[PDB]
Amino acid sequence: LIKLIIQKMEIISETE
Amino acid sequence: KKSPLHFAASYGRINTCQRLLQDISDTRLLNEGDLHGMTPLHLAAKNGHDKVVQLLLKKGALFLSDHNGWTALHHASMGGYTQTMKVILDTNLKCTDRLDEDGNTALHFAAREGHAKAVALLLSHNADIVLNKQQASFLHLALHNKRKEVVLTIIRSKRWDECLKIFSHNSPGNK
Repeated sequence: LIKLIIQKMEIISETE
Repeated sequence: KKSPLHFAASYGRINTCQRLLQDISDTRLLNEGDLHGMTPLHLAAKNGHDKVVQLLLKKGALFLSDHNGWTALHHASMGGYTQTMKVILDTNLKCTDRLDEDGNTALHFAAREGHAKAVALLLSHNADIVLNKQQASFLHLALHNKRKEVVLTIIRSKRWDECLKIFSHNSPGNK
C-alpha cells in the first residue's frame, strides 16, 4: 500500500 | 531532466514517464547513466514495475550493464519480481545467460535470495547452469542460505539430474 501511495502521489514544488 | 526521469522510473510513475518520453528524437537521455551507472531500465526493473519497463522497452532502450556488471534481469531476480522478469524474457532470450563481474547469473541471485517462482520461471526457460567465480552453482548458493522452498522446487523440476551433475571436485567449499 505504501508503494501504491508513492506511485499515485501528487508532487508539485518538490520536483527536480 | 535526467533526474526527474530517474525518480519517475524508480517509483513506477507511468504518466510522468509518458510525458517525459514524448520527444522521440534524442535517445541519449533515455539510455543515460546514473551516479551508480544505472539506466532508467535498471531502476524500473529493480523496484519491480512491469508497465514502466514495458513502456521503456516499447520506446526502445538498450540492455546496458551496471558498474558491477548487473543487468535489468539481474535486478529483477535480486528482487524476485516475476512480472518484470517475464517481460524481459518475452522480449529477448539472449539476455538470460549473462554474467556479472563475479560470474553470477540471474538464477544465482534468484536462488540466493530464496525466490521460488523466479527460479521456476528461469528454470522453465533454458537457464544455462554455470558455476560461480568460486565454482558455486545456484543450488550450492541456495543450500548455504538454507532456502528450503527453492531447493524443493529444484527437486520437483525436470532439470534436477542435470542440476546434480555440475560441481567442482577440487573446490573445498561447495564439496
